[PDB]
Amino acid sequence: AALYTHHQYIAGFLMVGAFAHGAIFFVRDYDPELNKNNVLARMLEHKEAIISHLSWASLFLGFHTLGLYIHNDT
Amino acid sequence: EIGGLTKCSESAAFTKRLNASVKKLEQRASQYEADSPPALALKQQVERTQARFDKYSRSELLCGADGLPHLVADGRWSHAAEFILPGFGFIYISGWIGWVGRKYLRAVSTSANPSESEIIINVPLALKIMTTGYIWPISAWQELISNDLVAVSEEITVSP
Amino acid sequence: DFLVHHAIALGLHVTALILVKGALDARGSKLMPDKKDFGYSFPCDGPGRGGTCDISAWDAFYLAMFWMLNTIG
Amino acid sequence: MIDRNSKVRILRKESYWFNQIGTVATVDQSGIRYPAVVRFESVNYAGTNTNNFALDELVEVK
Amino acid sequence: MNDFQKYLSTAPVLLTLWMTFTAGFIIEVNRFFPDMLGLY
Amino acid sequence: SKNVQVFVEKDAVETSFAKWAQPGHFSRTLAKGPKTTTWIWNLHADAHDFDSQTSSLEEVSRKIFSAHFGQLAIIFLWISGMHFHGAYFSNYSAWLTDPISIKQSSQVVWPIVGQEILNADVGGNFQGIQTTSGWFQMWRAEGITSEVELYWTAIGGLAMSAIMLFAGWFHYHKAAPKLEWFQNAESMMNHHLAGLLGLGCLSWSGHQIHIALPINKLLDAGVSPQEIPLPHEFLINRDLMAQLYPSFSKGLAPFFGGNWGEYSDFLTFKGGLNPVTGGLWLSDIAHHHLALSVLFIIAGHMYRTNWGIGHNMKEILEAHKGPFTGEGHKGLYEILTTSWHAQLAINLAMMGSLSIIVAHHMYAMPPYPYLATDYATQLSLFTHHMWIGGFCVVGGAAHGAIFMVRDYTPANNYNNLLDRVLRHRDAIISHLNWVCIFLGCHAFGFYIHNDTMRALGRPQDMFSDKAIQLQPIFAQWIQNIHLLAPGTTAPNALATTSYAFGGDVIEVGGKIAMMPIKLGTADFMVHHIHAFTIHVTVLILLKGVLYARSSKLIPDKANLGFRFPCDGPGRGGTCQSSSWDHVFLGLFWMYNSISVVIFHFSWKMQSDVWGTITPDGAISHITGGNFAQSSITINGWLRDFLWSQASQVIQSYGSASSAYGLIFLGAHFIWAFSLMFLFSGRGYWQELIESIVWAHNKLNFAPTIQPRALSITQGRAVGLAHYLLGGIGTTWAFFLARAISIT
Amino acid sequence: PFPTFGGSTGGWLRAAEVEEKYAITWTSTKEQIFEMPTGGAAIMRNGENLLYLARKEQCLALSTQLRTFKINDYKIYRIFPSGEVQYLHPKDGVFPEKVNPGRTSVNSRGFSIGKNPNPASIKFSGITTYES
Amino acid sequence: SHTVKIYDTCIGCTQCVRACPTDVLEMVPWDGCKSGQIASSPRVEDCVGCKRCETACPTDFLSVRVYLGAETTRSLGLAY
Ligand code: CLA
Ligand code: CLA
Ligand code: CLA
Ligand code: CLA
Ligand code: CLA
Ligand code: CLA
Ligand SMILES: CC1=C(/C=C/C(C)=C/C=C/C(C)=C/C=C/C=C(C)/C=C/C=C(C)/C=C/C2=C(C)CCCC2(C)C)C(C)(C)CCC1
Ligand code: SF4
Ligand code: SF4
Ligand code: SF4
Repeated sequence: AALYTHHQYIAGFLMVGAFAHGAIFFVRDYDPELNKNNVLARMLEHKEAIISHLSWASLFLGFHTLGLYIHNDT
Repeated sequence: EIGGLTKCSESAAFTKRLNASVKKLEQRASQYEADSPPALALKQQVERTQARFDKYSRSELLCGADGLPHLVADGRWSHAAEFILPGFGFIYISGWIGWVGRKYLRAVSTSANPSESEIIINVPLALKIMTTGYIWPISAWQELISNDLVAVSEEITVSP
Repeated sequence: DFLVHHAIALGLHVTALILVKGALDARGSKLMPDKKDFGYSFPCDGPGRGGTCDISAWDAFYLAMFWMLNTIG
Repeated sequence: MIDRNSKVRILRKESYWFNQIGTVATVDQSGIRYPAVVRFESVNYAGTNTNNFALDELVEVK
Repeated sequence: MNDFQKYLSTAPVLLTLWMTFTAGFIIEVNRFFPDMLGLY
Repeated sequence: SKNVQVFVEKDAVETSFAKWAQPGHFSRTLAKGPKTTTWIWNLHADAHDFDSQTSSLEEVSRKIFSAHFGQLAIIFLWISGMHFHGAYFSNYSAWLTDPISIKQSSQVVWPIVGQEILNADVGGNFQGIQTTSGWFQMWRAEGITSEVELYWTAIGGLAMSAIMLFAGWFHYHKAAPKLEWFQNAESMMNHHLAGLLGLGCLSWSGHQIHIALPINKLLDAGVSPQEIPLPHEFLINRDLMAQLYPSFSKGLAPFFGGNWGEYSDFLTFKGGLNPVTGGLWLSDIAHHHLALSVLFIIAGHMYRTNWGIGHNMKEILEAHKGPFTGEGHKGLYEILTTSWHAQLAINLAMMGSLSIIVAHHMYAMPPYPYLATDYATQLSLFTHHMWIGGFCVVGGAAHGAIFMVRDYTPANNYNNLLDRVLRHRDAIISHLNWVCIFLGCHAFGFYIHNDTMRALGRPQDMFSDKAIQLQPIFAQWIQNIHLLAPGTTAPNALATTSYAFGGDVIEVGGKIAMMPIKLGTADFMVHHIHAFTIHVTVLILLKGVLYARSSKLIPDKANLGFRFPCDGPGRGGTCQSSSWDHVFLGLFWMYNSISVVIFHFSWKMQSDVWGTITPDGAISHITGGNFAQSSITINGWLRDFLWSQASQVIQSYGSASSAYGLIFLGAHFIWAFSLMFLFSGRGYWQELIESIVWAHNKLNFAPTIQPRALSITQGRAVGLAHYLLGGIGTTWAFFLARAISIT
Repeated sequence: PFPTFGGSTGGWLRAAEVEEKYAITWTSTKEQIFEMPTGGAAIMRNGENLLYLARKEQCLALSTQLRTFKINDYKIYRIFPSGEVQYLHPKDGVFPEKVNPGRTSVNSRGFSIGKNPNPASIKFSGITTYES
Repeated sequence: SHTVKIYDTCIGCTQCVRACPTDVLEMVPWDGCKSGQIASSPRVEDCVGCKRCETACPTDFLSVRVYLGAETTRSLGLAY
């Protein structure tokens, strides 16, 4: 039991750090000109699409998962 | 059966649950007496319980070891009543609401005060627009192929 | 098991949203179109323009940590 | 063309009304850096509905 | 009358009425068609 | 002419529905129209801030008077409903016949969706939700007996509600008093202290002496409710009363003469609790109100009005000044006669303080028949009034600060007490900070020390009654004084005011109603923790009042207002420096303080008082006396209290107590939900909204009322609201479910 | 020329005696009560008045209040421990809100906020984009 | 301490210089705007970082930007 919880928690920290340093990169080391129409730049072009859709997914999963649990409880 | 489940009509656990539930209510009714309003109520409740179990038994629902109904949603039409058919209902109603809402907002957008009509709804117009949503599937598709639904990069975007 | 798995899914998706948004909106936003000139971590941008608390990218990490713990939990 | 009562689309990336339409109110002819004064129907995060832009930052829409 | 109708047309009031109606019809459906976990 | 006169303006405001259709009419800014979602929220937050809606005190005053009538109408409707529900949906009649067995119930659920399970088998051929407000006991004390009477009081309530509503309309639209009328403190106090309270008490005593006392005696004796004569019969036939109380025979002759002794039959100073019902003797209660009535009526004749005799408050206040306090109380009269916020501060604090006192005095000295044995009702009432009190006290502080920021004028306050207080604010706050640290370190340290010691296998080193002991000597002493008072310092009394101080165990129905409550080391430790919690709350709140207008950090805080988000990221950070924010933080500490108090009550009582006693002397308390050696450590509270006493809620599913289980869970959810508003900031949310709006725009539709994120201040408010609801809600269910079982 | 005040625990501390101190001066036409930033109420004198504070902001806050009394002759100074004094406000005799010929621009960038350089471009330079 | 910069988008509304709590900003003569005036930050050594100035600017994006930086007794608003 300990080993599983140990590695899973470490995994979470490691995952969050990756995204953190990814952001540090954009603020500090990203050159807009070098990456012109690059695969990376185009990601920052449809940022709204990505964020909005991820939001919808979260909402869908959240409403129904919680809803079903509460139905069963009641 | 699918997933090693058993039909509820043939599940002993399901029946045991029924008997137990009814017994509990009956034991309570014993305290009260005859036509006492409390007793009559409990008696009516057992009828509903018996009906519910019977309905589920006659259904195609599959029960597990606990004797509780388990739903199937892999796309098979054998159990469409469990998810697919009810699902269509939600989509139809939800689309209706969304479509009519968008229609009203766009309609009142060109009015003298487009923001007063959002806090104080024009009921007459709203009702008219609301009734026109029963054919939302058709209207939406028509609007898509007419390039009137999706906008074209003439919308505000972030600095980067 | 079906339900718990869908809950885990919620966690991953929501944690990701916070982190991804932070990354993409780290070089600028409509509220602060010049965020890149302030850095990865800054307190805020003032009580004006509506209030700009927790607008830096570092704050996304801060907010995502809580969700990470929840999902792992 | 930028002129009084003309409708234009903002081209300043830092503007709250980027890629949006506004109506040119007046264009100053005294050589100021940002002559045109455009008015919008939506308030910004600060609550203003007007700003002065240069002619290059504005494209006529019609 | 006209003014009162406007008050009754305000967002908060209309929401309450609509939701009460929606809630009521749902409750009534369950009263007459109860205990359903599927379309039969 | 006369100093005190009535001045009223006729037809001040036209009654119409036009403004109703123009949301935001009260404000100049909001009236312009909605452009962003913030307008909506602001509309609701500035609705009752009349000071910002108008600049004339007369207008503000007029609105307040009428608004108060509205609250009174609501209160009357509430009371009316309760009586009606007790007439058509209750088991009062059955309970009246057998109060010990039948359980009180006045709410019934419709048979929709299995919710019927919530209708429990309370008793008396009736199924419903067991209520815990104590209505049945009160009605019995009044002598209701029938359910027809309950119906009529309900009708009276509805009528009264209507009258109040009319009064509100009348005194705002047709006959609005002028400012001069409102500014008559001496008259108001004379009337309210002699008419509202004095006449009120006297009238109540009349009901108690002529209607309640006789009926209750018969009820206690054993007479069936149906056999007890109707109330009017007692009022007319003096002979009937003479049978019960053999002094009415003499009539009012003894009263007009000085022989008030003859009325000793119904006016008594017995003390203690009635053995049969377990409540205070009504005879004593009647004398209580009669005595209080006389006192209040006399007090109402202290201030000058229009006849020369009396006191002028201004003179009294100004005369009281000393060597260490400069001009003394000069300037206070004007403040309290020209600032509603100041008045509310004092009044609200005192009202809340009274509620807390009611909670303590109403359990130690049970006032109603068959209330003590109903553990559920006792717990509910104590906790309810404890909470109401806490909120009100914090509210008083808030409005006090609003005064400093909005009504304080330096010119009118030179070298007065207020000025001198604001001139040594640093000293006051500095010292209080230390007091809080001292108390907190020492008080909570005791618990941590004990936990460590018990865990390290060193029980002999704990601060316990079996080791190093910290006895509450002072309190133990006072208890003895009060126990021996009857017959000594209180010669004419016959028993202790409360059996808590000492005495015998009063039992009703095999259950303990009251018993001597002893104080030991554990009690010392908990009491001092209460002190710490209260002191910290005062620190935050007082700091807010004293530093409301200025501080070394922000010298011009006053101009910023009472509710500003911050001053900026500068000066190292100025977040949450407004007085509003101090109130925000104070409420969290008030929550903690009250929570500990109510928990103390619940565990102490269930461990050292409540329980059952055999025909012979064998007392079995509900929890078994675990409080002494378990409440001395934090692990004890978590295990012997929260973990053990929560077995009821968690196992409530499938029973009539299932609702409590669901609410317990729901409350936890709301509490957690709030933490997202309390830890996050507007910036992240605003940016997220931008992306969401992009989607709507991409589909050619978007609200003209541009969607915006909640303001910084609102974010904090929403968080606190959900936090409080969740926390209090959780305990609510926990307590009620546990209580139902223990009862 | 000190205004009439009875003292407070919110006055200056050691920094005023070892690091730096401030002083405001003004002239009044009547004796009136004002509120001091430190906390409390004081009565100004009919004529010259001098008051010492620990922060410039505290001094300027009082000036705002003075303007309400229609006093616009206030002057603020910073006194160092050695006795050196610096005249700070109104610096050129004319309030800052009023353009005075003879004042030169400082810290001005001739382009819109959005024309600042990219952070990566100035890497390992020591300068910031907004100073570049 | 902190750095305050003014950009060409200024309109000489004077609102910023009227909001500073520590007299860091001034109005200087200029020809790029109709008002004929621009704002300057001659005394940034007294900036506390309040950002009240930014809150007062009417331009689409602030023409006056305050970038917080090195902290001193003055910038940290320490009266002690
Ligand atoms: C369990 C959580 C927790 C704890 C322990 C504290 C602790 C404290 N809060 Mg706090 N607070 C909390 C949650 C908490 N807060 C939350 C959630 C909020 C949000 C509303 C606040 C909001 C808040 C405000 C607004 C205020 C406080 C204040 C205080 C202080 C009271 C003074 C005191 O008793 O010092 C004693 C502190 C202790 C922790 C006692 C236990 C420590 C041991 C047992 C005593 C001996 C230890 C010794 C000193 C050193 C040991 C050495 C070794 C361990 C290394 C104290 C530091 C007040 C303050 O600062 O005024 C003084 C104050 O104004 N709190
Ligand atoms: C190989 C792994 C690795 C490496 C080399 C780095 C390296 C770096 N990171 Mg990074 N990071 C990592 C993993 C890594 N990180 C992970 C896994 C995360 C997710 C949590 C992050 C999240 C992260 C953030 C959010 C930030 C960095 C930053 C930085 C830079 C400065 C770090 C700093 O200032 O710390 C200096 C030293 C310290 C902070 C001391 C740490 C003390 C910790 C916080 C407390 C210890 C725990 C506690 C005391 C335990 C006691 C408990 C006891 C009572 C029982 C540096 C380049 C910072 C930056 O700006 O870079 C641009 C920054 O803002 N990182
Ligand atoms: C119990 C605590 C709690 C809960 C419930 C939430 C809930 C949520 N957070 Mg959150 N959060 C919390 C604590 C919590 N937070 C804390 C402590 C932090 C600090 C780190 C955060 C930080 C945080 C961030 C940074 C973000 C969120 C986001 C979200 C949303 C994710 C989408 C979702 O689940 O949609 C479903 C939502 C719910 C199920 C919750 C509300 C449910 C109500 C009761 C409606 C239920 C309707 C029901 C199904 C029936 C509907 C029909 C009926 C009307 C008839 C959701 C509203 C993300 C967001 O904005 O969403 C895109 C996001 O970016 N949170
Ligand atoms: C504090 C006041 C109070 C409260 C909380 C309750 C609560 C309750 N009463 Mg009760 N009652 C009260 C006072 C109160 N009563 C009074 C004063 C009377 C005397 C008239 C009654 C007479 C009474 C009867 C006779 C009955 C109840 C019943 C009930 C229960 C069901 C309520 C109900 O109808 O649900 C359902 C709610 C509705 C049907 C109302 C529809 C919802 C409306 C349309 C929404 C409001 C519209 C909105 C305001 C529009 C705004 C327009 C603008 C002009 C303001 C519920 C527990 C019932 C009960 O327990 O049955 C077993 C029952 O039969 N009560
Ligand atoms: C003896 C006369 C008298 C009495 C009884 C009262 C009573 C009251 N005043 Mg009051 N008042 C008086 C004189 C009096 N005033 C005078 C002379 C002035 C001017 C100086 C004021 C100015 C004043 C203000 C400015 C305010 C009050 C308020 C109140 C109420 C406080 C709330 C409360 O305790 O609820 C207790 C509630 C009740 C007891 C319900 C019954 C209330 C009715 C009106 C009692 C009337 C007598 C009744 C019909 C009994 C007749 C006896 C008969 C059966 C034999 C209370 C009803 C406040 C309020 O909320 O007013 C709305 C308020 O803001 N008063
Ligand atoms: C005698 C009681 C009393 C009275 C008359 C007032 C009156 C006033 N207060 Mg005040 N206050 C009180 C008690 C009181 N307060 C108490 C006890 C507290 C401590 C919590 C406060 C804390 C407080 C603050 C912090 C502030 C005021 C403000 C105000 C003013 C404007 C109120 C406002 O915005 O209206 C609008 C009223 C509302 C929006 C309240 C609506 C109710 C909200 C939504 C909470 C509902 C909770 C609900 C019960 C939960 C239901 C759960 C269910 C849904 C499941 C007004 C003069 C404000 C002001 O500006 O003063 C000048 C202000 O900033 N008060
Ligand atoms: C073999 C096989 C399989 C597999 C398949 C596959 C192919 C899968 C995949 C999977 C995957 C494929 C996954 C993925 C994941 C991903 C991730 C996890 C990502 C992350 C990312 C990040 C974290 C980012 C970062 C950043 C940013 C933020 C920006 C820029 C910079 C950087 C890059 C730093 C199956 C099932 C088993 C079965 C059969 C066979
Ligand atoms: S937005 Fe938040 S962090 Fe920034 S100054 Fe305002 S309160 Fe402080
Ligand atoms: S941040 Fe504050 S001190 Fe600095 S220039 Fe702006 S207003 Fe003045
Ligand atoms: S507020 Fe902005 S536009 Fe106005 S003078 Fe100052 S910097 Fe220029």
